[PDB]
Amino acid sequence: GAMNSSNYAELFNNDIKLFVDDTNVYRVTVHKTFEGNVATKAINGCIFTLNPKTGHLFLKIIHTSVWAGQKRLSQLAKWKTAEEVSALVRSLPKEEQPKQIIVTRKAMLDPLEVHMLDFPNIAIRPTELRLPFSAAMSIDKLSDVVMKATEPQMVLFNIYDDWLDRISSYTAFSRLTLLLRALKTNEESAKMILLSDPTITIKSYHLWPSFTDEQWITIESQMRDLILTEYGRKYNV
Amino acid sequence: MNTVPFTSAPIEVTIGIDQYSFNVKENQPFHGIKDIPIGHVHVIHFQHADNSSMRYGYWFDCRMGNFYIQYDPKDGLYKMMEERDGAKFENIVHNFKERQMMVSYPKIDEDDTWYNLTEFVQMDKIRKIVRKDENQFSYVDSSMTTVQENELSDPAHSLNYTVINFKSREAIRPGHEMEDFLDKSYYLNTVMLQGIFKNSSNYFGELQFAFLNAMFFGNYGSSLQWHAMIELICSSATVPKHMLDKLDEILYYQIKTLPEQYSDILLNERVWNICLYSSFQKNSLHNTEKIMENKYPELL
Ligand SMILES: CC[C@H](N)C(=O)N(C)Cc1ccccc1F
Ligand SMILES: CC[C@H](N)C(=O)N(C)Cc1ccccc1F
Ligand SMILES: CC[C@H](N)C(=O)N(C)Cc1ccccc1F
Repeated sequence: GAMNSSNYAELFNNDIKLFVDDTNVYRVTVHKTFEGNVATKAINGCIFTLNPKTGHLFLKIIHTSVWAGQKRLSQLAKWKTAEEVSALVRSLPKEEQPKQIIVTRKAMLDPLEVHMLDFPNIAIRPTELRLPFSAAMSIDKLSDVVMKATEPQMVLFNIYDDWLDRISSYTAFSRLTLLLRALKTNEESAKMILLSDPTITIKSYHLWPSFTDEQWITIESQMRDLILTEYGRKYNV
Repeated sequence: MNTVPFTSAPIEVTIGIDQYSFNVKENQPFHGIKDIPIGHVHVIHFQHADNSSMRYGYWFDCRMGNFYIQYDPKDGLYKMMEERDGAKFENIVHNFKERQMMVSYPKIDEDDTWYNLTEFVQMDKIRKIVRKDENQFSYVDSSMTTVQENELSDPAHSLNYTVINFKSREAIRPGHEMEDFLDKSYYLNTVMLQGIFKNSSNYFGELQFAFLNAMFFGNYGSSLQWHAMIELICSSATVPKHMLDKLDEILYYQIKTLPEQYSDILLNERVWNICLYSSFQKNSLHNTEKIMENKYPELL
């Protein structure tokens, strides 16, 4: 059934599973036309497919050409997502295929179920959690590869960098969701926090800065404060 | 005009014959029903006064044999049987009629209700849904489950309706996932009509039979089947024009005949709202939409 606070440790057991977030698949800018009507212009998007245990991210870049001449794009985007996730699963060796796929939005359930009919033993699950994966495009290196793409492309990132050498998957996922929640609530502040100290660099093969254990505690504290601050600025508390 | 005679009525029972029903008192001089119109299937059904649990009944066609009812005190029900001795049967019926012991099927001459509810229903197709090949008539009751219900437990007592499942490989062509899920025309016209049913008359026959089992026995799996067969048509963008016109007539008479006080359980809100207001065929069911809105505007 649905994935929620109660069955949260299941994410870090040894059954392979993937989260799929389709928020950033179909992305547009809305603008005025010369005649004063409104039109959209699509920009490149991406499917965010994440193994929460290992940090393995299969970032499938969705190039604007896939929308050319199509109608009802918000609906098509869900089916395109499901087609690409199905293709990914089929590309993986049997022992790497997931036992469960958790979609972050319930409207992905039927498209993904229909595309995965060939895999009756792979459970397709919703979640009650409000996960912040839409903020993936606030990670500079991810946004850069999406915007520069000239054709459909799959790119591989470990979203935990090397954290799993020092912390457990549970702790890594909690750090990731904190960083992403912060970037989602106030991107400018969050990014100021992460880069304020010019002596802490991001390795070429990494996404996040090379914080020591002690610096991660400070960073994490600054992100929590931001989220509460913004929560007070929003609600006046 | 044909006759379904009864050896007696030893237990108090409400007896239905098609859309009509009547009450028989315990050990009341009763020897059955006469003047049954030839040319249609018929259903004779029972609800005991002491145990409204289990409505049960028999589908039959008097052209296929001489049938009578006899109570079995061991199994505790009214059973249908065939009398092979034609002369013996005619004699019994003639004597019953001379004694005015048989009630009269109350058919009004202007009234086409039963024809309209059974237009496409054939006894031979009933006997393939209800498998008991040693009898020419078919038993159905409130509790019998469908093949599909059993997949999700006694197979000899099952309703073998055609399985319809919108999220199945039968329904969804590889490579046409979105197309076939949002527009079920392939599944309707190629898989079901051309492939399984062969023509729309057999499809409508099963649809009508499922509705009638839902209405008369409260058979939940039959209700599921009736709604699935409606939804498969309404969710197809491409349906033969003759089928849409006929479906509107079929559903009109079904909704017209439904007891008002049973609509809560026998009508699925989601399917009907989708079919009348959101589906491809939202504009193709004028008669059905008009009777639904004037009779059940709450459900919608
Ligand atoms: C240089 C590190 C390298 N990017 C890596 O970590 N691989 C490719 C593991 C991996 C495999 C599949 C998907 C995502 C993944 F991150
Ligand atoms: C409950 C009223 C029923 N619908 C009806 O119209 N009549 C004629 C009762 C009846 C029906 C069939 C045979 C004999 C009967 F006495
Ligand atoms: C059977 C329904 C009702 N309880 C009743 O007693 N009817 C109407 C009388 C009757 C008529 C014909 C034949 C037999 C009959 F008993």
